[PDB]
Amino acid sequence: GLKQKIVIKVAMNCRSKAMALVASTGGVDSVALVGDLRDKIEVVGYGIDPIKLISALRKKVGDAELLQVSQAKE
Amino acid sequence: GLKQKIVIKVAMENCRSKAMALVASTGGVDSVALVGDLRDKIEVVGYGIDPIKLISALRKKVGDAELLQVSQ
Amino acid sequence: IDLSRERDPNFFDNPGIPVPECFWFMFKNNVRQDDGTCYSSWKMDMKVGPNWVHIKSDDNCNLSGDFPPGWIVLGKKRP
Repeated sequence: GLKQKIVIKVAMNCRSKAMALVASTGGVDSVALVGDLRDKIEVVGYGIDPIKLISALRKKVGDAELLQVSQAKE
Repeated sequence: GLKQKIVIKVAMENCRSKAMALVASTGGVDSVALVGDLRDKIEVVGYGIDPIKLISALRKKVGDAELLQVSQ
Repeated sequence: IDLSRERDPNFFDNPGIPVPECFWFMFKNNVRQDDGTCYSSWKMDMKVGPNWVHIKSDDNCNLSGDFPPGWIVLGKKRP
């Protein structure tokens, strides 16, 4: 499971800004707005530091909370 | 109004991050995924995405960009 | 709580990795808080109210984890 799945709740046009910031991170394969309110970003990639990502989001977009970290599997 | 899937091939020589940022910031976008073994294609899903402007943007600010797919 | 009659989660399957087998739903006093997908016969770490919980999936997408009081996350089949 070399690839990580990270789900982040963001106070969120903040959606486009939050999406651009995460999309621009090194190792990213995908970003997706998920949940019924589209108030979550799921990122899949390699060598992504969730702590740096949450910090980037909080200084740039607004409140953000790590919700889910799992591996992908083959 | 209809759920669209758009695949765009982009030159991208870290032009990947700039390209993913741009698409990810476009109106009506729900998801952006690097696809193909060489991760040289962007797959975009959403509602009300304009593929003509999206392509214009990518050519203007990242380089050669080609429409491979539009479906819904 | 009843998963047969819960609206399917708003999901995105990355094309570069296998499709996750399970939908999941998080409740506090039965009031749906959250949802998403996960791999069966697997595991994830999830923020469940105050606490990080290491949630195990079996191959029928059943989810075991030490959930804080008044919280649960439940798993199931995707079509």
